[PDB]
Amino acid sequence: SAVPFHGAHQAGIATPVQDRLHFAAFDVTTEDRAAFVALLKEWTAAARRLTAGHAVGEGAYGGLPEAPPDDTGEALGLKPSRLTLTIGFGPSLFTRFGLADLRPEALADLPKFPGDNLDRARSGGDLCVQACADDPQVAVHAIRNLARIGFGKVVVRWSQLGFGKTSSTTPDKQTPRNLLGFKDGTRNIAGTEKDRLDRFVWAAEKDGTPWMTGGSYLVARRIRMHIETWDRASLQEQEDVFGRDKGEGAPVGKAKERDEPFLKAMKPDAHVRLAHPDSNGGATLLRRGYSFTDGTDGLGRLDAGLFFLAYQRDIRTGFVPVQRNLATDALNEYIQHVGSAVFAVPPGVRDADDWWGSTLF
Amino acid sequence: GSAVPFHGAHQAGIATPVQDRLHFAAFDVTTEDRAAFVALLKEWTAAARRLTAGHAVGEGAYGGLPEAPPDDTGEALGLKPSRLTLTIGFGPSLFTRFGLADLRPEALADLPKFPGDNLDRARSGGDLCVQACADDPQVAVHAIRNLARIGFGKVVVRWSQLGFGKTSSTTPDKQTPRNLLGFKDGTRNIAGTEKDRLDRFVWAAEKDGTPWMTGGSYLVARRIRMHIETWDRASLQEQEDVFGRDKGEGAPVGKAKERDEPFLKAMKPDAHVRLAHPDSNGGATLLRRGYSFTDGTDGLGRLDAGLFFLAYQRDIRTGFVPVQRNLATDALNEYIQHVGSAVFAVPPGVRDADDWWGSTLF
Ligand code: HEM
Ligand code: HEM
Repeated sequence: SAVPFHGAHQAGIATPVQDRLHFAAFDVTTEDRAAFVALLKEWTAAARRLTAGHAVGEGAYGGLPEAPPDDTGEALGLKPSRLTLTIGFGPSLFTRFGLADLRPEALADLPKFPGDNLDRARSGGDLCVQACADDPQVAVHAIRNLARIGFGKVVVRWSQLGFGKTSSTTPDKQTPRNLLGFKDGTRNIAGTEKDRLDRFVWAAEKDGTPWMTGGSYLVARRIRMHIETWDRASLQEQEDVFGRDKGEGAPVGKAKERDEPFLKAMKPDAHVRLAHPDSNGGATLLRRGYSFTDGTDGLGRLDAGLFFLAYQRDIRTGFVPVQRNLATDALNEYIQHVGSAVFAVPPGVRDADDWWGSTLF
Repeated sequence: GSAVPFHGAHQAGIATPVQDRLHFAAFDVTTEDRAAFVALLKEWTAAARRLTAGHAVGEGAYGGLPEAPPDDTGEALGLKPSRLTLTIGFGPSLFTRFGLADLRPEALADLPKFPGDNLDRARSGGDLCVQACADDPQVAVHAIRNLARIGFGKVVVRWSQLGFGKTSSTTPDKQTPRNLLGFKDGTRNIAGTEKDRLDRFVWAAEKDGTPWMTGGSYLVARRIRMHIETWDRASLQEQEDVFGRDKGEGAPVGKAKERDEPFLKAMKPDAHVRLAHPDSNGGATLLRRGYSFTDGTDGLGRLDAGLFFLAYQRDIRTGFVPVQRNLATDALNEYIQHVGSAVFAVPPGVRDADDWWGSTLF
């Protein structure tokens, strides 16, 4: 029902995946370091209440009738719904407040990749809040109120709602399906593998940027799916594209979805074969992404796809090589990357006196 | 997780309890072949029967011929029905085709212009529509997708709207939801158990002049943007004055409980509840069934939010049009703008497994 906000790490990374996502990048409008630190503290105070299901500040009502409510109200009477709020700091943030020399090496800018069609308006950002919850309105309310609290000091650059499973109907003993119709998540790092998070996800002190020990690095890609094209392809084309069958999700020739894959049995350009760590010198990702359907465009097509999110200990040893190994992926015929951003995710709020980003400021 | 029954005198999705998610879709028809269209109509009903029960359309999502695309796009596999309802309606522009002109109901009136109106003609109008409501958005999407797929070449999607969470209620025994302005929305609506009020204000009758519309209803849909920036810098008193109810409990001004009957003369002359209330409109009553939406940023540093407003009524001329006309002086106007519109006739329900959608019109 509620995920502990405080911790060595921020919640929302290795904690159970919630049903809905509301992702927002902000740009910073102030040049004042003090102003900004002030805001980070206020934001942390508000996260504490939100994640515990209380209104922000003095509340949503019952105040001076001649002042606007501290909290906008639309969450009154809902449960915290496993709300987690994770903040990240984008590369452009380190050009302000004189932090240029504190940018971590691992927060590397992404190359341009074959096929990229990055929309600048839906790319980048000085910082980000990932808001995950089982109730979409709880998620929206958090983002809405944080934007409200930071107004005049930050603005929302771009926004993405996503959804995964519906927990009030689907078993946790069950893998969700992406909008292409294949199980998605079968081979991933799971929050239970302290060993794999420590090795593959968390930033380590001896990695090079001490303020980031306990943090992680986030890569975000808005990936539109060409659905009407995909739906016209034969069942065998689709299975051929991934290296797994559609119904059970098993690696070709195997019979259970969770049978270890035999990579030589898959077509050389199969998605699973190209993404697999054995084809990538061990590179392994924690994927934590959501499907989106934003509507339909001016030509009658479903504007839908996968808001892809990956956490890793180092962007250079995680996303960049795997993404690069996808240059010839058969999936490329059916997807286009149209947004992208990277963020360093600072370590957690240790206690009630800690604040977001304290290790950096 | 239950399934909602698909057959009945009336289509589901109207008086049915309001499900969490919405995916609305307006279609324009791209065939002139009446037989082409009726065959579409019979194929859609058949899919809809499978979809509302939790099954795949046609031969299923996998296991068919390898060389052939699956009948069902597959992303609902292993998911429950989720109380999915599929509701279809016919826009006024449809009767220009197939020689249907004389069958247009009088009650499917075009809406006049309203002050403040600012209607994007792209996200407006429509030959027909499918309203898909479900508690799982994947389920809702999968239905519209597979429906559009089956109709490729006979209909195309003109526009759609996703509703990420409800702001209506047809079940006054469960908690009322709040809209994006923070107030409860749905308190004094029509409930699915008030059979008397449903006949009086929602279902079309044989005597109403168009017989094939018997047992159906008429749908108005308005896309209404909210100036949340403006609203969020208004005082609590200003906000509460605009509606006439308080924000926390939702009670009429001066009363104590959300469901106490509003005493309209204590409300400001231009308070929303006072103007919308049927006693101020000669008894005009609506069935509200709308959803909240947010469609990213606005590119000006703020969230783009609003309400996708849907109302079912026995006759548009005595439902939405008079109540909306009275809202011309509504204090809420300062914070909203209407930016899409469309009306549909929703026909009777599919009586049994040999019936089909529109069978009474064709
Ligand atoms: C629309 C875009 C994508 C779709 C539909 C998709 C789908 C899938 C599917 C069905 C699987 C097999 C089941 C599983 O998740 O383990 C998979 C695995 C995987 N994908 Fe993707 N993927 C997409 C994009 C990406 C991107 C952009 C990357 C990396 C930059 C990526 C990396 C991986 C990895 C590492 C695996 C695990 C393979 C293994 O170790 O067995 N995917 N993906
Ligand atoms: C963003 C747009 C709107 C918002 C936020 C809004 C909000 C509200 C609220 C808070 C209530 C009070 C509780 C309830 O009975 O549900 C209400 C009632 C009502 N509203 Fe609206 N409304 C909007 C637009 C409209 C429109 C366009 C119409 C009709 C054209 C309308 C008609 C009504 C009616 C008939 C009632 C019931 C009055 C009664 O019998 O007490 N509203 N609305």
